[PDB]
Amino acid sequence: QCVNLITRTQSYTNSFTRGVYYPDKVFRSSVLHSTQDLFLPFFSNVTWFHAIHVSRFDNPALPFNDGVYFASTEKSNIIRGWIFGTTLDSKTQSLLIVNNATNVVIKVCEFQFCNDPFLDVMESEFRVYSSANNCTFEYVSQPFLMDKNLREFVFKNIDGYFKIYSKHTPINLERDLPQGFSALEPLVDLPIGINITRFQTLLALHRSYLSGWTAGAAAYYVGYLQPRTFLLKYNENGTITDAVDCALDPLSETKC
Amino acid sequence: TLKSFTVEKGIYQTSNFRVQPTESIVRFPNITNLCPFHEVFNATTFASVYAWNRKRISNCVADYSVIYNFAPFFAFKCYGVSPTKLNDLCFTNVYADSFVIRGNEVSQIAPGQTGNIADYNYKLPDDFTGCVIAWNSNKLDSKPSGNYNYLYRLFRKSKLKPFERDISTEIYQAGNKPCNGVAGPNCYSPLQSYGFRPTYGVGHQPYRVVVLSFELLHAPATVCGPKKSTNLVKNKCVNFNFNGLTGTGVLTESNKKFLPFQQFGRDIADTTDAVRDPQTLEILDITPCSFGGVSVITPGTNTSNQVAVLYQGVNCTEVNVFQTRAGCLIGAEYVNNSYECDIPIGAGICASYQSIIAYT
Amino acid sequence: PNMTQGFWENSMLTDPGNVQKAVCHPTAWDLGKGDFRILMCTKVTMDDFLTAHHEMGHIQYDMAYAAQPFLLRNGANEGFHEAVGEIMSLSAATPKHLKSI
Ligand SMILES: *[C@@H]1O[C@H](CO)[C@@H](O[C@@H]2O[C@H](CO)[C@@H](O)[C@H](O)[C@H]2NC(C)=O)[C@H](O)[C@H]1NC(C)=O
Ligand SMILES: *[C@@H]1O[C@H](CO)[C@@H](O)[C@H](O)[C@H]1NC(C)=O
Ligand SMILES: *[C@@H]1O[C@H](CO)[C@@H](O)[C@H](O)[C@H]1NC(C)=O
Ligand SMILES: *[C@@H]1O[C@H](CO)[C@@H](O)[C@H](O)[C@H]1NC(C)=O
Ligand SMILES: *[C@@H]1O[C@H](CO)[C@@H](O)[C@H](O)[C@H]1NC(C)=O
Ligand SMILES: *[C@@H]1O[C@H](CO)[C@@H](O)[C@H](O)[C@H]1NC(C)=O
Ligand SMILES: *[C@@H]1O[C@H](CO)[C@@H](O)[C@H](O)[C@H]1NC(C)=O
Ligand SMILES: *[C@@H]1O[C@H](CO)[C@@H](O)[C@H](O)[C@H]1NC(C)=O
Repeated sequence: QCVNLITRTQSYTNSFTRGVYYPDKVFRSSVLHSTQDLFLPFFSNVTWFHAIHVSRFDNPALPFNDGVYFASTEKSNIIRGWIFGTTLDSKTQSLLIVNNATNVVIKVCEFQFCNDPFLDVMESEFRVYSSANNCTFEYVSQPFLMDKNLREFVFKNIDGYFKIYSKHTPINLERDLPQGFSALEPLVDLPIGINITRFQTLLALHRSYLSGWTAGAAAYYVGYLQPRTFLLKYNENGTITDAVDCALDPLSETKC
Repeated sequence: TLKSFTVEKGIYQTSNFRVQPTESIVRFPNITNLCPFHEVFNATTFASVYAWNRKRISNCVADYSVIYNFAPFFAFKCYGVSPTKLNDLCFTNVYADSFVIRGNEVSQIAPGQTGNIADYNYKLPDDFTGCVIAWNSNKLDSKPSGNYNYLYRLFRKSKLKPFERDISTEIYQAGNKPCNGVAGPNCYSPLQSYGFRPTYGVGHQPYRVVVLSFELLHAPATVCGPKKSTNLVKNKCVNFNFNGLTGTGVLTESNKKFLPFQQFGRDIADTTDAVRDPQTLEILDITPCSFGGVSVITPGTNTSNQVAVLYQGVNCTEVNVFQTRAGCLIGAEYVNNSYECDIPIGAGICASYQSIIAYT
Repeated sequence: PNMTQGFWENSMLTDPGNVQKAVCHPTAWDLGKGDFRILMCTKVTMDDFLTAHHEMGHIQYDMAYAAQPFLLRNGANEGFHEAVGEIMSLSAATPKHLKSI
């Protein structure tokens, strides 16, 4: 039941100092720690995607590179998860992350994904994929898309483990990527062990009951992580409150 | 230390005191999400050997002890691994294959065997890594009129490959003429019934068999047997093993408020200084056990053979005992009088022989 | 070999009573499916002892050939089956065997 319904436009914005996450699960208090990891560089070019469905294939699959920074200002019900893999068909394994109002299901199977996958609302996954065979992983837990509010995620695929980091922020009367530091916290480490080179965002569409689906829009920001050395400031309570990118400018390099 | 039989008056550093570890603690996370072994070795209904049931086991803790204590077993033969090491090993996937056969055929569920069951119903490879478990099931699978719901494949064109299943009911064509679907001369239905009755001989009574096959792949192994989590002991020098992080030190109470996602703690110089207990969400200050430089304060051997021992940096309660800022001095008596320095101790304290006295 | 568990559990080695009637002829039964039984209204006599040895010789003969296919589960001729029980009846009646037990 694969149907093409979403069109997508793209613009370019500045990352500012968004995208910092905790590189490990180690408590450090009132220290300066220099770590080399896959980080989103400061003031980097981030692509802002607007996906519009009004009531042709114009929603291509994005590359994954070395990791993806995802942000959204939308409500928790419009964006409902993501798709990860290489070929996105029945010949290779793929990872499907689907959130709903009660829980999140993370599942790795051989999905035959649609070109324009979307969850239609009960909820049906027949517009996301046509078949799912040889399924090798399932993980159900509490959801990480809950309820103006900026939602930030960091996805990494390192040595068999898919790491997801998340943070929510009460933004207000400012550009969607605000100033200041909001360190993302480790949310899940998934023992997946698959090759991921491409990814795609999942949206939810409502049936119209009157142009089969209700018209809608979703805006999200995508940035790409790079191997970078960061210097993180840990305060008295162990929270990362500040960071300097070691290779951004000579002042920060001197600080590093 | 000085490689001489006569020691001149002074203080000499001779050894290093250490507090030996007394106990070992291996506290690990509260065991939960136990693999469903209570649903494979204890089902209300088993399967025929031709359509043998396979359950994949992943992302859980493998508590094989219930399997061990789940019935008296006619055979617990393990091919490739020893029955004990299982729990301390971690495999990627565990396949549990369940079926019912007759006692005489239990020997056929093994690598390198032949028969009706091995060739046409269930075949194990010659490099099989796993265990075979069988037990008697007269009270559950035998009826007096005859239990005709357990079937086996008697006729097949070719032998089965390892870990293969055939569910076909195709009429076995043993002759030259086509069968045409209808049973008739030289055309036999391949699935025959195991007519179990309670009065059969031991070799023919129904036996339930579960075959556990362990496989490792390139993926991270997520079926890791439960690691014993011993009780927690505080305020002593104990070898600690917390979530795979090992060391040796005292575990004192901590005032540090960790964030919910953090598990370990590190110093400015990247040395562990704190940890979170995985059984009870409390924070402990890991502090290494006391060590000190044992220094010996002695006058000349010409005058006397009395010695005093200074444990540098060690409080006196953790080893004529006097406490100094330099450390604990044993064998010298503090005198409130002040004299010139004869043997330097440190922090304003000096020692002399008059017995050996220590003074400011 | 020893005697099976089902032999001890299922055989009726004593006359059951007046209310339940049974054939009193000594007979060894090879039910099959590993089931071997003796129908014998045993009493206490030297005779019934020798006859019990005879019928257990019959049952041992039936047990040895059980592995064979169904239509060959018999004696090689009609004489062997009773001979292998009568040799036990011969050996058990000797003065040496009676002094041994
Ligand atoms: C939200 O997602 C959860 C998990 O996918 C759904 O809960 C499952 O519902 C199915 C019904 O087909 C049951 O078989 C499962 O046992 C349920 N799983 C759990 C963990 O509860 C739930 O129905 C979804 N809700 C909506 C509104 O779509
Ligand atoms: C972001 O990338 C686009 C095309 O890749 C480029 O035209 C644009 O100038 C970039 N933004 C900045 C701030 O350089
Ligand atoms: C994947 O599925 C197909 C049929 O569903 C099967 O032939 C193939 O062997 C399966 N591969 C694995 C690795 O399970
Ligand atoms: C991952 O997939 C891409 C695209 O198919 C392929 O080019 C690459 O070699 C793969 N990497 C590995 C390690 O298999
Ligand atoms: C740290 O914790 C203390 C005690 O709970 C709290 O008063 C303080 O606001 C927290 N934050 C900082 C930045 O000190
Ligand atoms: C195992 O089987 C016995 C059989 O009656 C039953 O009493 C018991 O509850 C079962 N245990 C489990 C854990 O299923
Ligand atoms: C660990 O198990 C014990 C025993 O049931 C329980 O009291 C304790 O609260 C558990 N801890 C956690 C973090 O669940
Ligand atoms: C069965 O025979 C063996 C010797 O082969 C003997 O040791 C054993 O006790 C016998 N069984 C019984 C129940 O007497």
